[PDB]
Amino acid sequence: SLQVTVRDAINQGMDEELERDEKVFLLGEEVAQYDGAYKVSRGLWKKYGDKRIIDTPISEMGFAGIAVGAAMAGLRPICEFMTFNFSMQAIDQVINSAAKTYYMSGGLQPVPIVFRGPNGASAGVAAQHSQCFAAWYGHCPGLKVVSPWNSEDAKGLIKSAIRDNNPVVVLENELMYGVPFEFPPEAQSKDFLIPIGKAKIERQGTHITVVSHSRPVGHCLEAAAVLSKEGVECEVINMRTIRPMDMETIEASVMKTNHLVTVEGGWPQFGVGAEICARIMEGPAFNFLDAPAVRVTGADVPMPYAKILEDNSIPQVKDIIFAIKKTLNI
Amino acid sequence: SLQVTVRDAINQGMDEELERDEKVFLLGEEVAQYDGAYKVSRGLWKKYGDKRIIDTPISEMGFAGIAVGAAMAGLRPICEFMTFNFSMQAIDQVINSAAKTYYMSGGLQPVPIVFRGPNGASAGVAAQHSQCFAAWYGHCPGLKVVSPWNSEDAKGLIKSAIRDNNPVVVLENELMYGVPFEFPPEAQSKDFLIPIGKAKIERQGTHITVVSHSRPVGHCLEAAAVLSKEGVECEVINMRTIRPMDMETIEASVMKTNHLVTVEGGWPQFGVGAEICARIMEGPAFNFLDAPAVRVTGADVPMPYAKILEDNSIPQVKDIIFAIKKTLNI
Amino acid sequence: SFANDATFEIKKCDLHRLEEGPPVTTVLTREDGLKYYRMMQTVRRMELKADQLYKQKIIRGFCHLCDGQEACCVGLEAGINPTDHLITAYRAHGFTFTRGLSVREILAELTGRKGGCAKGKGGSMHMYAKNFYGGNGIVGAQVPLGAGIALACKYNGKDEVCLTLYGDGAANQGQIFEAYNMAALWKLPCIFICENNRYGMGTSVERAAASTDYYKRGDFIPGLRVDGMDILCVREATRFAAAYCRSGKGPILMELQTYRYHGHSMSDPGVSYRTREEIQEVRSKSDPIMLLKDRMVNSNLASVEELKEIDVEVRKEIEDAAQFATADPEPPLEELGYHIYSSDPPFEVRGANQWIKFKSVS
Amino acid sequence: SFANDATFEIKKCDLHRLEEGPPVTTVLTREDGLKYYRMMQTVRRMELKADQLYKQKIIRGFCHLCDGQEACCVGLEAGINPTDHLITAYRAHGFTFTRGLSVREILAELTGRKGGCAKGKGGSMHMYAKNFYGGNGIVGAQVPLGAGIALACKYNGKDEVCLTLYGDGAANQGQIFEAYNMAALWKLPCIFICENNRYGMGTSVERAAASTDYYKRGDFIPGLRVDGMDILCVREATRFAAAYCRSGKGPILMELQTYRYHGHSMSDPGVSYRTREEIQEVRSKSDPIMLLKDRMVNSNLASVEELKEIDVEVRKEIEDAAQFATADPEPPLEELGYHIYSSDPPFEVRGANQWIKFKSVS
Ligand SMILES: Cc1ncc(C[n+]2c([C@@](C)(O)[PH](=O)O)sc(CCOP(=O)(O)OP(=O)(O)O)c2C)c(N)n1
Ligand SMILES: Cc1ncc(C[n+]2c([C@@](C)(O)[PH](=O)O)sc(CCOP(=O)(O)OP(=O)(O)O)c2C)c(N)n1
Ligand SMILES: [Mg+2]
Ligand SMILES: [Mg+2]
Repeated sequence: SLQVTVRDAINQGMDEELERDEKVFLLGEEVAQYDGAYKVSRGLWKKYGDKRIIDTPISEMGFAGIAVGAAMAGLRPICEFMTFNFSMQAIDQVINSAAKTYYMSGGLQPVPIVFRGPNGASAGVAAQHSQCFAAWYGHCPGLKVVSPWNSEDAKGLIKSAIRDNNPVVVLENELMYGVPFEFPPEAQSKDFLIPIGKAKIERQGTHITVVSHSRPVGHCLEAAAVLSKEGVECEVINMRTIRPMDMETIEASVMKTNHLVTVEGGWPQFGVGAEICARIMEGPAFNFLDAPAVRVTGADVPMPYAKILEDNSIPQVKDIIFAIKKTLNI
Repeated sequence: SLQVTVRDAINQGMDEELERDEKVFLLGEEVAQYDGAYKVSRGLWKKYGDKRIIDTPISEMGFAGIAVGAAMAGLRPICEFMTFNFSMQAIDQVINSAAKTYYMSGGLQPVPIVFRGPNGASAGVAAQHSQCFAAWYGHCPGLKVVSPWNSEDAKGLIKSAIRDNNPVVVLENELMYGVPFEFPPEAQSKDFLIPIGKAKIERQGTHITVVSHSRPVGHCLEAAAVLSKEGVECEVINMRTIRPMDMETIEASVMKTNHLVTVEGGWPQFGVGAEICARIMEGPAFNFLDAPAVRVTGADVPMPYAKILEDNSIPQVKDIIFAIKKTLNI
Repeated sequence: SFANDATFEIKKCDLHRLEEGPPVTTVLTREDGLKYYRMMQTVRRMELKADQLYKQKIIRGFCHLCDGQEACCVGLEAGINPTDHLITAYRAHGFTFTRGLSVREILAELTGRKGGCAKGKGGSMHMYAKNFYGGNGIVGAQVPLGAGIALACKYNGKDEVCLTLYGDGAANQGQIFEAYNMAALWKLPCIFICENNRYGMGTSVERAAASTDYYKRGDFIPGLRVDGMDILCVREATRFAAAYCRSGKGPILMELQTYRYHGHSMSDPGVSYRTREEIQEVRSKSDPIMLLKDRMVNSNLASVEELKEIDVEVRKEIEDAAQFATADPEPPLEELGYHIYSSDPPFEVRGANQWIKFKSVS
Repeated sequence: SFANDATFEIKKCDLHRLEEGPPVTTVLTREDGLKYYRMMQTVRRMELKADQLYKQKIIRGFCHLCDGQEACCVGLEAGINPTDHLITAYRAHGFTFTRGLSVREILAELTGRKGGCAKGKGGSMHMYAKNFYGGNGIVGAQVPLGAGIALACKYNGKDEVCLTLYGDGAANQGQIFEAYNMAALWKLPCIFICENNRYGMGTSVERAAASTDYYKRGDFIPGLRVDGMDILCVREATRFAAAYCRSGKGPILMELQTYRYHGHSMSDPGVSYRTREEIQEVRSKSDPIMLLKDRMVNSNLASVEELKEIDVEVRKEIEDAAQFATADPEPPLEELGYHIYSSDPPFEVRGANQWIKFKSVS
């Protein structure tokens, strides 16, 4: 029907979940009176007040800890990190207080919390503000990690994350906030959910399977558009979930296309692509490969400031096409 | 003759480096008057005093930050985390203050620091004290990460880490501290060094390549002894370094053996094994695999307390033997 | 015949930013006295048994005993409601008991059997109960959690409060000061409690903190220092602090000055940083059970025979629990992957290799 | 003809755990006055030019301006030695200049060209100089670092001190309180400085801190509050604090009460959390350059014409530097991987795909 931006989509989601359950609340720096550092929480404090939307001091470990505590006490908080770079101060609270508790308690203590905020590369923000944390958080038993791309992903995933009685890390994306997408009536519904753990095929194809998550999904779709004109048809997969990832979907696709290329924004070593490739080798789809699976990632360096350098530290459309052509040997 | 335990090897190493450079010093909880939480720093405070060997209060982020600051100012500190589980509080200082600084400064500011302490699984310490951080720290550009196994590894790496003008993470192992090894005359020398980035073949073999790091290396050697009685000859590789890992050695090995199995203690998803497998597929050795490379890791759960459960959350010799037999199809 | 109650003098509390503190006089009833005695003795006997079980290797890993600080956990419980909330660190065997759980499940958890309160998944440090948000193994981590539990109390408007305990060693954790600031800023019904047993593992308070006045560390938050060896003193300080938070004035710090008889954990003799003369002198002059015992006998609240009677039943209870803990079966291996996620349909989890799969049920 | 020097009354500092503070009179020489005026004006014009360059898209990403706080960076530099150490956060364009770097190198870094102080690898937030351990983007992180630098100072026994600056928003970071404790416990020559610009991004001090007396947050550490709009107050307070640390009395807190004319960053107009009248009231009543100008003119230390002349020279220099920064070429792509490790043999690093390799040289 209408064009809705990822920012407005996330907002709509949190708004609908806040109205549905009085136990849900949002806290973090500038989430309330500032209307959000990236305007994601715009209008919420106005609508819900001091109790539901809480501005906090710059105390990551503290307000993340407070959030986990409220969750243990029966509340369902949404803890925002202005960027996930800042989550490193509170990462002990995410892993040791939240992720492991249900297991350590023997099933007596659930922790229905959600950690959300922009993750990964932005534009000219340099090394301490560009880091992607998908591989880090995807490593940990007891967490669920998601990484939306378009508006549908954003709204659906944020709502599933909230209704889920476990710690869910929602890795969003700053550059995606402003991008609009055709919002079908099904996504406009307050009852729109996207199941955590199910991948999505954004484009049918027969020649090669291209798997990705978050922003570079859009780049994979550009690469497929160019390659389509040269006779090559790519099957593009949007992961949506980092943990527990949907390997079955990828496997079924690779059985068909016989080729595989993973695309992520984060660092290469021990990254999202590494796991996918390992899973392909250990899985029933390994015999269906006619060529080794290869990885397209960000450069193995801290993020440089300068434009020409930053452009080459992030996966570009040409980099995805080049890798696809080496794999298909054309 | 002359048995030296991994614990005493480390002690020996720091002792020699402390005497060599007055700018080197040790800080952390219980490192001085308590003789070390695991007796690694025994006798050091007696020998060097309040200035060089410093007990700190329980303030990880704080004293790691202080350590980095001292490093930036020209000192060469050794920052001990009682276990690496506790490093999570200070991980922002490790990644953002230390690892990335030299790059961001454009080569004007080096950070000669070393973060050491026992990492990974122990015995019955449960979920918040058993976590392996090899993949987390190996993920990050600007760090060097090492993971010793025996006494030679420990001493050589710890001296190389200290003499290195960069942040080096030394992931030790609690269960390895008490284990004695034949300490050859070359390791007793004050100039005994182990180059960061070079793997070691603990056992020559022709049938399969078994790669590992830290404690399970010893378990790989046990497995190889058993398999040798059945005609299977395993080439066991001790990684030593996690970043930059020595893929060249592994590749050459797999080129001969035609088979590969990785063994790690940490969690499987996005773990050390994932990268080794992703690299083998992308590299020139993939054509030489006669069977898919498979991973032996710890169970995908927070560490349970109960003995029978903890035993099954850690790779045992029988699990390594089982995986090897699957790859060789015997 | 016995007196229905008696009146006792308790030590005055040092104050920080408070006009008045708790009374220096308090009334103890016969019924309450007998109860507090039984509770304190049980925690004591329980810890002594755990030490013995650890040396027989039936308990492994971590095991932090709280004997010597019995006046605290029984005292705090005596000054709060069952509906109030409490969280502490790893030295939580006593609190687990005072908050409702039996010595059976506490010991069976320590011995890692299916009959433990955490099904043998937790061990010494991780035990949970109704409005007891457990022991926590990361030093300091429970303080923000506590301010968080307190936040829920205010959020639900049921007039409940939260006790949030930490040790003297923990007091220098950054998150605790972040917790102070927000708890004060939002007027949370949080009672920050610092158990001061003089030592942080092996580091004495003098070597760990520039300031050893823990009830003042709060700065803008008002505090008070209590004698943690006197059950009645702790009780009175607790009722005062609870009333204060319930009245809506926000958080408050409470320092309990106590002492631990054992060395931090089982892997620490605890004789290298303190003398045995110090330990024995504290035990002979300020033992919390002995102090109460003398009070009740000398004021005709109970007889020597009645207390000797209670001792026998408690010994029996601890012995029956230890036999349960020794003989109870270990958890079934098939349940290794259980309880990873809440409210999820079952799925499979990877073991040591890709061919080992465990069923995971919520 | 002019007077060679004059004597001025400066505001008394509020004290915390100090019997006496810095003096309330100070001597300013003509030559020192002129230098301070030129420096402050230079920082001012540089920031206004950066604002202009950002709106033309020549500067991107983050860009935090410090105009209004010129008395701070210039004041602090005036009360310390070049051999002393200083560290701060991301709002460090002034400090970068006062500590030695040229407006050319600062602007060229902001525009991300090879002629920058970090060859365009850093941008606004990350610039380093001689005894200037940079701006740091992680709020609070620089405070432990500063105490670490203080530790090295004592360790080397060279009688140097370290200034460690953080904002009012940062003041609630836990690591800062961990740093207080250690800096006090080891008697480190650390001057904790809190620049209070009333706002932490968009959050005023009243909504972020339960106690807005930042010079008292140290508790056991003594502190003092300075007027951060008065170059001479800051200078005198700094000389006092540095003297205090050099004598070996340990750490000390210093709250500078200042103000920023721009919003938090270039991505923040700064009108939703404060009025335009409030900004104008500070600029017409307390502008640090205006205050100095008035003092020097009214005491016959300099003339109105002489100072306007300095204004002209400074604006032209800034104009010339901006043309260089805009016209200077970007870093060569071949050097993307440089400077990952220090003192290492060259090696190659992976780019966007496995076939892209970048050379890495120390
Ligand atoms: C952040 C952090 N740093 C260090 C430790 C190690 N530690 C502990 C345990 C639970 O692990 P384990 O015995 O190794 S306990 C502990 C000392 C705490 O002392 P206190 O706070 O005074 O508590 P108490 O005297 O009651 O034991 C430390 C430093 C830790 N947990 N967490
Ligand atoms: C640990 C941490 N938490 C939150 C932030 C976000 N943040 C910032 C930057 C540098 O990123 P960017 O403009 O987004 S600045 C900032 C506010 C700091 O306020 P103050 O300390 O008063 O500094 P000042 O007023 O001088 O600018 C926050 C919360 C951050 N860096 N680091
Ligand atoms: Mg203690
Ligand atoms: Mg501020």
